[PDB]
Amino acid sequence: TIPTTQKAVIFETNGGPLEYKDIPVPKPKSNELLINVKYSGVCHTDLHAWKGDWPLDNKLPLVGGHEGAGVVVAYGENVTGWEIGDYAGIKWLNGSCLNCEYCIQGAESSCAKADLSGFTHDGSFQQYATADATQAARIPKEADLAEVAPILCAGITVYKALKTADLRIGQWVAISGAGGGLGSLAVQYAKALGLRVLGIDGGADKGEFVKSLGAEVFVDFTKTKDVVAEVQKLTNGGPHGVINVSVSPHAINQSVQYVRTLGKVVLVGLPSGAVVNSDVFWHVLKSIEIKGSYVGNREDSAEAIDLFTRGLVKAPIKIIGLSELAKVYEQMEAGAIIGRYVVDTSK
Amino acid sequence: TIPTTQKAVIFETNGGPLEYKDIPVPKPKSNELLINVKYSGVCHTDLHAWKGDWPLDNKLPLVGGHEGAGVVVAYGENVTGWEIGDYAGIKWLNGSCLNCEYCIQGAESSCAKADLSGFTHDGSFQQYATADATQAARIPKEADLAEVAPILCAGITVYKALKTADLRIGQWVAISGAGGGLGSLAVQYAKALGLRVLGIDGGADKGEFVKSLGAEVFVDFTKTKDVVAEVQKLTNGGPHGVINVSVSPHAINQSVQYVRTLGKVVLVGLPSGAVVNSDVFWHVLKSIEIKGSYVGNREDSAEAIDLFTRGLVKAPIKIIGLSELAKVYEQMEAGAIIGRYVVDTSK
Ligand SMILES: [Zn+2]
Ligand SMILES: [Zn+2]
Ligand SMILES: [Zn+2]
Ligand SMILES: [Zn+2]
Repeated sequence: TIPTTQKAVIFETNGGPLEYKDIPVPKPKSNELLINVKYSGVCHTDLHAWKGDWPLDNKLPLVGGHEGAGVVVAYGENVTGWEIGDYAGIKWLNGSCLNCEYCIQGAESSCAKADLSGFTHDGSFQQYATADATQAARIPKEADLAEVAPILCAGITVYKALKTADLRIGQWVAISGAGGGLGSLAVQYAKALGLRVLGIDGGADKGEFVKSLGAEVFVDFTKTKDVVAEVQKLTNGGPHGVINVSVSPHAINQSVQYVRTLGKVVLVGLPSGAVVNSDVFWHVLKSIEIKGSYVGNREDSAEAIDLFTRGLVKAPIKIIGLSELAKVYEQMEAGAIIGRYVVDTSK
Repeated sequence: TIPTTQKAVIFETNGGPLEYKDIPVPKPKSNELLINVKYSGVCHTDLHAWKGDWPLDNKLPLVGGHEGAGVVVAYGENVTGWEIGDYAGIKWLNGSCLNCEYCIQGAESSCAKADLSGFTHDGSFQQYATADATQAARIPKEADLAEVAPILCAGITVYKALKTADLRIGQWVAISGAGGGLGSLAVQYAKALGLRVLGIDGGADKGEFVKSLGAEVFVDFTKTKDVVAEVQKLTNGGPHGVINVSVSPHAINQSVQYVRTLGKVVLVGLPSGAVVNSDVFWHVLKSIEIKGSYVGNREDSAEAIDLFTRGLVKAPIKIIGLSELAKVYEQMEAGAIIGRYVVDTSK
């Protein structure tokens, strides 16, 4: 039973009004699922999609959203491997060509023809959204759709970042911003990979939280004068890897200094105007690697989701109504960091 | 301008008559290219498909062939990244499911639902053949379609085998069966990878040939009493890798004995009843690795074809007509001391 009209939050111009209104229910193309999106996560990527900040061309008008968890209600005639009622996730990468220099290496998100949910393609901020059946995330029936929604972006992203760090079991990883939502996920995934976790954040409250997630050590930058030296001493020479969850330029540039000889510094996320600086003498002498980590591919997606469904990662959410989504945008625009919001599309 | 009827060599039963006749032109599914096959290589795999020798279930009736080079004349509604007039190669792996553990890790040829050209799916021994667009090889416009056709099987295969050997530049690779068609290609690819090549085959004619391709050493098993000892002596302890292009059981078992400490013994091809025997004491003491090397993935394919297009590997061909293809089968069915055939589909 598929309606012809649905609620959605849509804008017709970049920076324009975020209108909660009725729009038609899309009909899936031959390769696409039609998903009844039950819940959708939100993050700053949606802010920048709406603002048009990025040098990537977005669609107009546009339904935003790239963290949708829902139920397959239909699919095109050429879709295979899917059954009506299956749980599906609509992610940042909606689709790619599957046969280019980047797709054949498992870097589908780098495809020149990538379709991006909530950027080039109407995303998860509606009740019914289309998504290519090959790229859509398989969600087990045992998974809470609301709880899994943020894993589709933050969870896969930090998991992929840790794989990019390419660390051995028992090695040290420093997580910058370890007490935030993204960083807290990163701590848990790092524990699942057998890593010793050093968390960096501000405040004893964040410190206690990070410790409760399995971090071996916490460095409070509101109390530690020389974070670089402290991180180097606590790991007996520096962490073998670092995940720069915090996009503060100060924290990133410190990560280049405290990483161990032969270590991996991983950059995550899409900040504006952030520049990492590295002294070439020390970069060479220590054979450091500064690696960008973008979005997980289908293999990464399945692994990260599986760790979540096994209960090894927890991402507490605050459920609000889709009709209220505009407020979140405003908040993201007006700074003021806030917890993890999940919109219910029936409200 | 696409006909509805075409010429093809087709059989209705395993070992049945190989009929050159008219059959319908296929219609591409939504995921497929329709390729006007200009040329097709031929090899013993087609013999085994026709005979039904392999314990893999083949389709009946069947157009054979898995080494096709042609021009895209159409494509299904979901195909992107391809344009009419592009040169395309039809290979052993025609298509895969895209949603199993093997497809998502880049091992599509292990897909349980793999479609195999000229085995489960009508292949390149026709004028118009369909191929899944995700698996089709892009052939540069600078490449001669007839000459590139055998690279699509033999070339990619031996290149993948050398990658499987995982050798360092300057190391020794022994190529067992170096004077045949497959082995001669392996010699050339090994030289392009900067390896020192020791060729093993039978007869001074093959020895001259192997030397002319740049092999540093040739061992003639018709005139060498102790092949193992000779190969070890000539490489000062054994080759770092060996490619068993010959599917001789005795030669494979010799390669286990003469390979260097820490060396890689690579198995290639799909023989019947060939069993490698390895003494466990020596396998452990020398930490040898016996590795199977199957079909190249799309990265291997692009690299092998590029080396051909740059002129670094040559596979001389004899061009005959598709109408004559039955004779080749007969020769392959009988003993055969014959070159590399490429059928022209217009004759
Ligand atoms: Zn997000
Ligand atoms: Zn692509
Ligand atoms: Zn072949
Ligand atoms: Zn598969």
